[PDB]
Amino acid sequence: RRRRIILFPVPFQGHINPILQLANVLYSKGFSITIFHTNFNKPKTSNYPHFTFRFILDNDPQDERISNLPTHGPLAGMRIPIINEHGADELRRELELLMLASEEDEEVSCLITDALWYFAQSVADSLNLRRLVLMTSSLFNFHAHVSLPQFDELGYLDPDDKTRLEEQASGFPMLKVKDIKSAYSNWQILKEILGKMIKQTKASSGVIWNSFKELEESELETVIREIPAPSFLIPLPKHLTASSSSLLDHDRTVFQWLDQQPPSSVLYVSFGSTSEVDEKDFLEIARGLVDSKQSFLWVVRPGFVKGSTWVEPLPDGFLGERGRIVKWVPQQEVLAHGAIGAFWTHSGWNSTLESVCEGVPMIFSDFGLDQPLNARYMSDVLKVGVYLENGWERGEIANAIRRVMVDEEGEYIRQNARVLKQKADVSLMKGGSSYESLESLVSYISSLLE
Ligand SMILES: C=C1C[C@@]23CC[C@H]4[C@@](C)(CCC[C@@]4(C)C(=O)O[C@@H]4O[C@H](CO)[C@@H](O)[C@H](O)[C@H]4O)[C@@H]2CC[C@]1(O[C@@H]1O[C@H](CO)[C@@H](O)[C@H](O)[C@H]1O)C3
Ligand SMILES: O=c1ccn([C@@H]2O[C@H](COP(=O)(O)OP(=O)(O)O)[C@@H](O)[C@H]2O)c(=O)[nH]1
Repeated sequence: RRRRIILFPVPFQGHINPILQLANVLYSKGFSITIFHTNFNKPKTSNYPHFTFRFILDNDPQDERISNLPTHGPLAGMRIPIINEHGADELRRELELLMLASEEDEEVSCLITDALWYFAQSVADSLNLRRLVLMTSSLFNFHAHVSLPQFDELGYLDPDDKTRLEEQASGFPMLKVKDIKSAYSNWQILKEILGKMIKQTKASSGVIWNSFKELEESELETVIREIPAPSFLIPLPKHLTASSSSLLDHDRTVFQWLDQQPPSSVLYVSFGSTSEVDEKDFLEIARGLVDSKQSFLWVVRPGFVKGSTWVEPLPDGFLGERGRIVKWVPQQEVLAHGAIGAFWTHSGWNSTLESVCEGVPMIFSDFGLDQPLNARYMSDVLKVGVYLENGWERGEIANAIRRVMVDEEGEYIRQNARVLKQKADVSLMKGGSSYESLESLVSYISSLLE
């Protein structure tokens, strides 16, 4: 292969997944692939015999700054600003080492990083290496991020202010103030990071968005205005599932059980790869699921319940005939199964986009960051689900599950989800927005060294 691309993901499930999907898409277009990855949260490299992995940044002896960080929960993500602040030298060494060891007939076309590795732009510039960015969150979120200075001066980022929570955001009517407070809160660390992420995204040679035009058409002018480099909208879950990059073992016994269910009769429930709840809320969710009277498959990741290894507070047999709890599944493959009628999601972008691409309507909860914005956009703009925007109460949970899955009143939501899937499929056909994005990305990358 004449042209190599180096990809560098952020080492969490929701960032590794789209990077490795992208890597596969690019591999199928004729590029050779090297993945730079931390030892921390590494995927199974034996699932990717066609990729070269190079492990960087936390090899032994480990950096004192990284070493003692926990491997789960809130503070595991501190690896991100820490690597941004201290990783440049190593990244440069690793890139050079690879460029120096390459064959005569092989060139490195570009580096593709997660947008959150904003430090990588200066490193790539210092080597005369083009950097492209993969955004793993939505165009709508980007629009909100660039609007932060307006939100700041309007008073929305003061958490002591608890007025106007249910009002539309001034100059940004698609959101309510409470959505902005949940997304950004007071967090200075987030403000700093988003600021740098945005600045170095604008300075990059191109931006790949895990999305499609017909999903976020209202947000496209903002991106074209804010980012001078080309943007490419490719909905990665339509090209392939992220099964190979799973960091946990799959419970595939779920498929035998799904095969015993009537069509569209199962609620799939999963709150993603990093979320956690109090014991009280875990129990309220379980009761809502039971009260709904619908069959459900609930992925509860070990560590999801604060206080318990897995699901010890749950009484033995509490889920009845109708419910099953597992640790981890191949989520997109589950969402593609005929038994699934709805998806109760935490509104992480990969999960939301996967559900959209499989035509599965949603119930939304959120745990902050981009999640409330994704929930709001999907529930109010696209209208492909119901947003549980006021906590966990069994009655509310039960009503929402029933509305999406069974009520005649929710038929429009189910239909909206079916049609949105079809638009995703059409976008991949010749002349479609996604097809043209991918063709242009390949031509653009191939032109970078010329
Ligand atoms: C560099 C490129 C990336 C690029 C990717 C598609 C993308 C967009 C047009 C930006 C907006 C979103 C989106 C998704 C878009 O609306 O896509 C359009 O969606 C329509 C359906 O709604 C389709 O009918 C159109 O055909 C489609 O363009 C973007 C910028 C400029 C662009 O040019 C290309 O540069 C290439 C060289 O790298 C060159 O080979 C092509 O001739 C040239 O078109 C194209
Ligand atoms: O049982 C599960 C639960 C989640 N996922 C995958 O984990 C990723 C979660 O990413 P998301 O952006 O939805 O949320 P995060 O985990 O980053 O909060 C998605 O690709 C899911 O398909 C999975 O494979 N199996």
